[PDB]
Amino acid sequence: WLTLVVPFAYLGVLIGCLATFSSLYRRRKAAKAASLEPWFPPHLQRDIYHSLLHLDQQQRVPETVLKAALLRRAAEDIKRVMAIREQKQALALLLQRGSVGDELWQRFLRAEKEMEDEVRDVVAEANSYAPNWGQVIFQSAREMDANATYRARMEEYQATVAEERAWWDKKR
Amino acid sequence: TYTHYPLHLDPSSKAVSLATTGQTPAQTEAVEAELQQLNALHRSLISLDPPNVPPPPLPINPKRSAQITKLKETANTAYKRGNHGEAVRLYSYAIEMAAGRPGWEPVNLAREELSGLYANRAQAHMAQQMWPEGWVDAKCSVESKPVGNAKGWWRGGKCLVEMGRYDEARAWIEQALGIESDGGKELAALLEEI
Amino acid sequence: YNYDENGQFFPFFVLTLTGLVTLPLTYSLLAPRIKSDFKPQHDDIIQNQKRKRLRKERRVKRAIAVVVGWAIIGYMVYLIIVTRRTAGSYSIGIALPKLIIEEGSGKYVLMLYASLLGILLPYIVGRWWYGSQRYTREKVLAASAGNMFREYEGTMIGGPIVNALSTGEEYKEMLSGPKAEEGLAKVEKKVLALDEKILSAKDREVLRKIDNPVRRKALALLWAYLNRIDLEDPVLNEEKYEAGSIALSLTESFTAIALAFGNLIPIIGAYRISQCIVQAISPGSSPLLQLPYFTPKVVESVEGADVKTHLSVQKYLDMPEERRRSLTVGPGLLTEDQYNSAIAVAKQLPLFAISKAFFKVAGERVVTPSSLVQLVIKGRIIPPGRVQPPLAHAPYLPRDHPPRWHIFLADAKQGKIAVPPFTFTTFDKTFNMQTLRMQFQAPPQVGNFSFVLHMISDSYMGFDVKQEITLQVED
Amino acid sequence: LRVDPVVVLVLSLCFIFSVVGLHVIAKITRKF
Amino acid sequence: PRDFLKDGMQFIHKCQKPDRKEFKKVCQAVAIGFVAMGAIGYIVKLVHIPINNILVA
Amino acid sequence: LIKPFTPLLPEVAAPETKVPFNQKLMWTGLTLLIFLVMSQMPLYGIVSSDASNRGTLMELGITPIISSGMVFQLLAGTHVNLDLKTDRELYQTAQKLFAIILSFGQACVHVLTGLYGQPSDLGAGICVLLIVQLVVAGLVVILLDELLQKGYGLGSGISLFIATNICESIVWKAFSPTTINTGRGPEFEGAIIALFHLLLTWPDKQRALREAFYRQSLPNIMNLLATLLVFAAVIYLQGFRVEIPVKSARQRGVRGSYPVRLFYTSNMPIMLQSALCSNVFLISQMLYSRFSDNLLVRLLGVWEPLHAASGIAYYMSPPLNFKEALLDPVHTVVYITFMLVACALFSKTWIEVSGSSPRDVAKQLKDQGLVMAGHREQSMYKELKRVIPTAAAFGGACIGALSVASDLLGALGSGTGILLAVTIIYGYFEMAAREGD
Amino acid sequence: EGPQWKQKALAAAFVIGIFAIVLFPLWPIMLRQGVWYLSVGMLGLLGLFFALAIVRLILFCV
Repeated sequence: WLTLVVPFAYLGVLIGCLATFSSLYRRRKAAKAASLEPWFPPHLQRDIYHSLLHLDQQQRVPETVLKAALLRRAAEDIKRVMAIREQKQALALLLQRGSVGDELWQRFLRAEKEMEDEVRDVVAEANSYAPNWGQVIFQSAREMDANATYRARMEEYQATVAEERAWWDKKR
Repeated sequence: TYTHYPLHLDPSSKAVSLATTGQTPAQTEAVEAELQQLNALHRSLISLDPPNVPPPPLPINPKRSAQITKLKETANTAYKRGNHGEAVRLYSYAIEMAAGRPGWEPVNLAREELSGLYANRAQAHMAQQMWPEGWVDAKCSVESKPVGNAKGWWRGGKCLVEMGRYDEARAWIEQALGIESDGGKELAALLEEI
Repeated sequence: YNYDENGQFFPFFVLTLTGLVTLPLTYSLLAPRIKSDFKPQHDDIIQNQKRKRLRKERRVKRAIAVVVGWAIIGYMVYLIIVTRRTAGSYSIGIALPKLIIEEGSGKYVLMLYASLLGILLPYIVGRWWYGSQRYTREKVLAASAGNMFREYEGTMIGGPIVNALSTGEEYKEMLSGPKAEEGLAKVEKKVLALDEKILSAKDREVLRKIDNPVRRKALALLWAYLNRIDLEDPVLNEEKYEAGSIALSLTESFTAIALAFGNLIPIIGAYRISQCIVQAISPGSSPLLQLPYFTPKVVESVEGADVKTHLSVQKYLDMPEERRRSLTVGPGLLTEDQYNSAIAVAKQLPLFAISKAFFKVAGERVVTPSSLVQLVIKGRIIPPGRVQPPLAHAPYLPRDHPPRWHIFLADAKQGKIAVPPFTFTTFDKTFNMQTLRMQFQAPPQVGNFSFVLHMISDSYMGFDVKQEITLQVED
Repeated sequence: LRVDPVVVLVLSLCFIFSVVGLHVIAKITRKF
Repeated sequence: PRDFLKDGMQFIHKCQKPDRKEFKKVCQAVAIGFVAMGAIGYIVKLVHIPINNILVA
Repeated sequence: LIKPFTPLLPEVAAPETKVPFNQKLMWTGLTLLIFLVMSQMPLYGIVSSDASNRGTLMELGITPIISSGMVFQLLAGTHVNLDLKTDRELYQTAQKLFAIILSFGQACVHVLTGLYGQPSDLGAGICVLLIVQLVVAGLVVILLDELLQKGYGLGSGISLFIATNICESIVWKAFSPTTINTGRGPEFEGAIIALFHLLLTWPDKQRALREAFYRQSLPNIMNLLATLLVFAAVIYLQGFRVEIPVKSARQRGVRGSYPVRLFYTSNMPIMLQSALCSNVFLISQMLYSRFSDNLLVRLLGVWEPLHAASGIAYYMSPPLNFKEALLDPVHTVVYITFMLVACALFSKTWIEVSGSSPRDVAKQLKDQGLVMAGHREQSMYKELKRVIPTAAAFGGACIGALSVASDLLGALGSGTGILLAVTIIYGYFEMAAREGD
Repeated sequence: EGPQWKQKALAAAFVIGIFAIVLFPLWPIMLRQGVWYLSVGMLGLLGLFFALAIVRLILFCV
């Protein structure tokens, strides 16, 4: 009964070619999508926090240092999410004009997803650290960030008084 | 998925320190400054209270604000007395004390306080004929709070029109009018005499 | 079927088809300028770059096709002239030779067709697709625009714009190989040393921090071009004047991007940096170097010793006959004829001067909210002291730029922009009274508010009219 | 179920190639 | 009847007619599209005739 | 009721972003080439030890898709009333399911009843190859139709296929390279090829040209020039429009214009008339082929070569050429009258079901806010109802007259194909001008 | 759940019915003559309706 298995073999090899090509193309597209470089430079405070936890697990560091590290990490994360929320509208408005390719949009979506996952992980860790310490960390972080950037701006504007005094003494 | 950074805790001080080599001077100084600021925050939190948790920003401890207002009132009385040296000295002291406000607390209160103190010190410097210092103090004050700070814009424009650079004064008073009333009338009168 | 090969009909067929396909293919092979008497240094290099900018052969693409077509035509007409001497029922045949149906060349032609369909079509399709997806609307690599998008900041003007602009992608193709190591040391030393502290405040840190030699070489060359540094070698000057045009195109793209953001300081800085690039003066220096013979030595003496302001062209030309005793004595300054030519070319610069900028709606007098209201702005063009405008002066770049005008309007309360700009490059011909129009839909409200419009002009520096207009809505 | 357009195009091309390969292999086996 | 012809002529005389430039442009575009499609199909058929004959044997 | 079948039927994902114009044109130009390659490939199994859409993997071709579309449009007209997305999804799933079922059944009946290799002679393990090839072709066609419809293409698949088939038939009739040896030396079927051959290889040049122009046996030059002239005339005529002024009432000041072309409900009446005459011809032929021994059937239609004559279908049959027309004057008179009346009434009837009635357009303009810019309080409905029906009933008669004149003059191919190709390419150009470049 | 099974069975019956009626040209010759007679009767009814419509139109015209 070969006259019937020959067309059956034809169907088998056809569906097998379909399946293997689908798998190969899916794998290649996933690898090319994963080949996209990260959006923003590598986070630093997370590395410090993880290395501090590793040092604590090795031995005896007071947990107050860990709380300070988590506060700084939350401040960094809130600055990052403020930046991405500022950039989202401009990117969406610019994508229609065609001045930006789709790779940037894909990188932006992946970065937004990663940032959401990271902010969820850090707020869960914060909740695990202290009793009902979940949503106040972000208020503390935004206030710290605002006060820090304001103090930096004030110091920068203040530091340039010597040149002005010298110029005035010269013109006088 | 974390980049490992070998640290070393300092006993009896609880101040972390980067161990011997990020194998890169830029990364080295970056993480050095980062650990410095982290130790600073740790000192602040350990000086806060035995509970290391930072309090929420809803309530405001009024003792520091009361001290600032008291120092400002005494400095203002000393300035109105006639002296200006100790006046601006106490002004700068109150400015530093208000800048000593920690970061986790709200920023609007400290911003308004620094605006008022910088405007007062700029007025005092103008009384002292210190035109560049008064102008930069007025610029800092108006940078703190740009809305409703008509006195700051007026003092800045006056310092400018006094020390020259008439176009700078023109642009300054133009932005002032764009932001904007006795203050608006005074700004218009100052612009007319330019 | 029976492919006929005795009566020789396929010669006639291929002859008429090749003639029809090669007859039209043969045709494939078959405003003013301003008056100046100045020639900058290294004129040969910039003129060579200008001539190299535009080039198009458009002959090799069709020359081989037309010659093989005419060769086929000749061979077929020869075959016809040779074979014509020898040259109750229903059948159909094809006018094609018998060699194709023969079993000898059968497998060969089948494999040829298979290889063609399987190789030549998908490869060329993918190549065309990637080539089409490479470029963007603003004539720049999408990777370059994407990289420059991230470097955007909330408020940056002047200095940091050059740094955020130097991260282009054309420099990768332009400085491939040892071109970076050939120049980097010398150009970096020259830029870092000879430039004053006023023209470089803290960007030295950003210049030193970057490690990629391509980007650092590109940025050093850009800062050397924007200052007219004339670094000493006969090889780097061409790369410098090319990086100039590259930076101009990138500046157009960055202006588009910043306008896509929506802000006032980034846009007002991008326009200024475009002016500085197309005029070749450092951003922030005295806008008096637009004249041909002026050097930093004479501008450090005409506007006084030192001042935080800069004498624009208007205030300079509006002075009495005292500037002659100020800069024409020439101990190290200009001469008589040079100064005369400088004034002669300064007396022909565009300078818009608005006189009436009022709103108006089409159909009625009082403008109603949420309606299409068009603003009319009419002002005459006076030099200090559809018709095409004269080309820009632009003596320090290969390409010639038609002076455009970006007109827009924003507000100061919220500090953002209101209506996107409406550019144009022509007027409707001191001179007569021109006119310019623009339309936009007013916001639906009842309260009347005020706006400020900007007559910001690219291709020149020092011509910026800022007038405020108050909108009205009554209903 | 959702698929990509390039997958469909490659599938159609492979289908054409399969048909022509069937034809040519039948012609080859016929000659033997 | 006859009123229909009068109404049609009135509608035609009231209708506006295309000028020479836009007519030339649209004619060129349509002719380009039509000729491109026809040439593609024709070359496909003429190429596949001998291949079809050799495959079918 | 087709809820469980939704996850089974595969599809292509929608375009994530707004596809540009160049990539869309590339998709269209590749899909058309794939379709042509599919339509010009021989089938397997036709050789059994003893090609124009006969063994070209397109025996079912486009017929199942268009048939399902027509029957579902008729069902929707007979009544999916609510316009939510769920109704559209159910409609598309039903469309695809009915399409695949009809294609499979058509392939099975075609391979079984005959017209190809017989089951007894061929075998029991060979016909399944034909069935699989046909159903794979049908599935690929129904999937590329959706690929072009989802948004990656600029138009519809079926319309593009019809246009390219018509243009291909025209170009082939123009430059045919096949010869026909009917005696007195072979001749080329191609028009220009024959005009060159007879001119060159014959001594009597004058008689050669005279018989090359008026050949009347194979496609000649004069009818080609007539087709070109009809094409130019219909292109020039398509651009008619009555720009009626209109100014908005919500956003005061903005002006505009509402176009109402002379070819209102374009190429709809000619398509309806073609379908009607094709159906009545099929019915008359099938009835005469069996029940010829009758009186009213003989009065309906008599067929003789293949061509109907002496019957109702004879009057319905279009005239062959100018002589075939002038021989029977009353036949041409009644044919002209029937064609004009049918086109006019088909336009006036379709204008209602299409939704472009004066009442509907007036309601749409009232809802959108557009108001007539009349002299003093003009009512939009009055002028709209005074203009629109006349325009429709005149455009119908005009397109019918153009089609009948093209058929009588003897243009290359039937006038319906010319009109369809022209209007499809015109719509393509219109949307391309609407979009950038 | 039972309503879903009933709807699925109804859909299966509908699809098998349409798959059977599309294969009607392969009739087993048992019910072909009856279907032809029914089609002829339907055509006669349609012709009678069209004739009645034409007569009504001619009467309303007069």
